[PDB]
Amino acid sequence: LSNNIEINAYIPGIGHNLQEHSVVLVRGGRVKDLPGVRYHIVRGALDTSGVDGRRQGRSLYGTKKPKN
Amino acid sequence: AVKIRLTRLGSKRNPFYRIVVADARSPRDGRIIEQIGTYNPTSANAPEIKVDEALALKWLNDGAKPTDTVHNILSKEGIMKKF
Amino acid sequence: RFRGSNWKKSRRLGISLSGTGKELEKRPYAPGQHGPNQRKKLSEYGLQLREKQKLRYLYGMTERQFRNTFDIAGKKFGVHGENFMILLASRLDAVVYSLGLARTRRQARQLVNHGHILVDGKRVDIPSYSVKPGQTISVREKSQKLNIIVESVEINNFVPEYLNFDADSLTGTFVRLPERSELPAEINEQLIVEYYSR
Amino acid sequence: KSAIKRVKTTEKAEARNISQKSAMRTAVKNAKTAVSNNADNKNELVSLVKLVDKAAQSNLIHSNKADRIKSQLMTAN
RNA sequence: AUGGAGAGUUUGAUCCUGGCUCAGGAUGAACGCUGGCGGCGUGCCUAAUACAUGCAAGUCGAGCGAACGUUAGCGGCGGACGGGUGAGUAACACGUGGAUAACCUACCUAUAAGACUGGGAUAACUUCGGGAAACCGUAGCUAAUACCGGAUAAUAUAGAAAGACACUUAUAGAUGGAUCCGCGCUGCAUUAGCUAGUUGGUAAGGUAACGGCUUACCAAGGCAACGAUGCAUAGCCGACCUGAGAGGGUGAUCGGCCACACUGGAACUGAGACACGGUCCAGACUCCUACGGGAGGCAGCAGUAGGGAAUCUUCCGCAAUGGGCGAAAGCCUGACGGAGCAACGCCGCGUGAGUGAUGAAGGUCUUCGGAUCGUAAAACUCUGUUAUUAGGGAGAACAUAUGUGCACAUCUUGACGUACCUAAUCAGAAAGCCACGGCUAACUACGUGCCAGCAGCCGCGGUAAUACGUAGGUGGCAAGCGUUAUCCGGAAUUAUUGGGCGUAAAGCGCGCGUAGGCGGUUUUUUAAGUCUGAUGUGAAAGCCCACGGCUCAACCGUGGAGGGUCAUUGGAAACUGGA
Repeated sequence: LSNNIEINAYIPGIGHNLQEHSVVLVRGGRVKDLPGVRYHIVRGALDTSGVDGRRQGRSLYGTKKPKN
Repeated sequence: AVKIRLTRLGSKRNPFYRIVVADARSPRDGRIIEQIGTYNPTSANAPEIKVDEALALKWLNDGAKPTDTVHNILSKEGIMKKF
Repeated sequence: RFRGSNWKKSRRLGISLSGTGKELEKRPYAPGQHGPNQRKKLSEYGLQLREKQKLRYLYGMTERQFRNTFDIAGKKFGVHGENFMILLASRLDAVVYSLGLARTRRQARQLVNHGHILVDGKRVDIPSYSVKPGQTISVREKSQKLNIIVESVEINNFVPEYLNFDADSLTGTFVRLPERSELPAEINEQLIVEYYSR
Repeated sequence: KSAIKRVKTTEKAEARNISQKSAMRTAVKNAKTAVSNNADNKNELVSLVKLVDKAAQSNLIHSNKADRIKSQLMTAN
């Protein structure tokens, strides 16, 4: 991230960003009993939004295309 | 130049002016030499012209007039017709 | 203001007082999910919150919109315990529930235009009207005889106290002082007189 | 726009020729010289009159400083 | 006392201390968005982010020289005041009092004051060699209520230049600052100390003041625990949540003050600075370029660039409220006002049913058993509260022949001009997203089947996960909803109400010794003391006993009531540790 900091981040969900060397908002939240990664990654945020497969969220996980 | 400036103090967009012997170099919140109670132009209560210029009688002899153009406000305070 | 079914007020709450028969064609058991199971026992703070939710479906103004209602049933001097049933009958639903316009409170809030509204001068299309000793909650000149205003003119004979209603008039202007015990008593009084204070 | 000389003029009254201020300092340099030499300049204290035809007629000195020398003088006689 | 206080967590259930994973409101907010209409307010919160700008505020003869009341430009006159951002004083700097044998008090307008006394003269006018501008030369001048000290009043007892049919010594009316103490201020164990004219002495001066300011000299381990002395570094306050009170918080506002003005540093006649756009000096910056130069507010406004899950237009006017100029008149103003601004909270007039066919044309679960998304419903009537053009019009209130002692006359306004509303009664739409086995008010069919989803607490996925994903849904609440960092319900959790002197949360093995923290001494004391006493004052974005309306919003008088006062002994001694 910024301020020369390195953390074992992880993207929670099914979102598979295909844009390397790009800024990615750090999801405000830690993991639950997961030795190794101790942080999450916000979906989208000036990067690969995600997939339109899911539609039960329509709030987070880079949701879009409101069904009618 | 030292008249009865209306000290504009209180809340925002509703200053509670209080006629007091102030200078022209110090507008609004400056320096009161002879305070004269306070004027209430709320027009919703009885006590309105509650000015106490009992010690302001010496001010009206060498530097005393109207600061915020208050002729009717000073009209109630009739302390003339004696010179 | 709730924009929902007005039949769950006598299921989620324990004090509806809005209709005679409601559990006749329904199921007067417990809640919804565990409706075929046993009932529970209202908690100390829960009983005061249940009454608030019970009056939430009864009173038109909900959380924050009924500020005056709660403010008049707390800081106001007098029987604080019975201040929720004393200083809370100053709405426009009471006039319709005393003259014979609307049997419910939600319909009484919408009866401030279709029914009598002109309270001897300036009217009000809100859920609460300023009816004091001198105000005659009547109809207008063009809306003198309405359909919802003269609906139960003979169906609603018995009228409430501190209220007036006649044929081709329905103008309320009787006593201004009301009763603090002339309302349903199912919720606690000191409980809401302390919880509200907080 | 308006030259200030009634408000914060502490340095505004201290920014021009000082020749007249230095010339007045040389005239008040005999303060103790004339007193130690018994000059006639400080003679006749009925006037210094020095309050009826001096301060306004022609005067250009300090305030408190002059007042100190304006106390013993103009009053001694 | 409007009178807090859920669990799990440990055997296979457990009590009990203990800590938070976790039943809520708050969230100067943004946020993926489904963000009908709006009164009001905040908006580089991420940013003392760099720099092209529109840009501080102009004038005056009752007193003087254009061609024609001031028209010649001198003189009276805010550049520091409106302002802007708050890195900067861990502290009278501000917050907070009497004050001043620490005290100055310049100053602002009235009267004494007789326009007196030495005056030449002054910018303009303009004799004017040249210079790219980057500056010398040729120089005479003319004014103005611009303007010059000694003898006759003020701590003695050594007055003038001129006002219409202005005035000056004394001083008043008035006026700004320096000060005493009583008040806000971190801890280090992985530092345990600091001042030496530290502590007091009087004399060379001069400023708001004594003066350890220096003055002649003055101590030892003394000062200091009052962590003085190191740091922490912050603009301070009037404030809003808060336990139910006992506890606890204690600043965004909006005004006072305290600051700052590329960087420093030293000085500069007229009336109170270091000067937001005067000096000089230096330093690294700004840019064009005649070789020399100019330098920078953008720390006045709005912008280009900064990275902000997280924020105002390079728009009109001085309506008005201002003050400074200025016999009036004239005249000044990104002070200030009005329009762009986003769900920034708008919660309501808030969008159609008086009526009403199993209200279906057949589907929502369907072992189809009925009910129904369904007193949904047709197609109208209904409900008015959408347009259709409309002419519309309190902070701060008195004036202007010359007829008028803090009173006032022929003659002094607009940057505007569509709340609640029962009325025209066109038809302008409260949707939504979430838990659904739940915990915790909530579900049916398929599709999945440790693939993926779900995923605070639970967990549900290796087959029958209504926990998953679609459809019919359901509980909640409200023009929306899931998210991120910030107080308190949660619960006392350095225990303070809220800790043991043993398993819990607890045996200093240290047996020999005064940290003044604290451990009967009779009587006995001169009054440490419990409840009476100067009371005027008794004020307060203060809970004001009421006090005003804006329907949903900001419309504010009551200093005696009124507490949030400002009578609680001078005093009645056989008595914490010390007899």
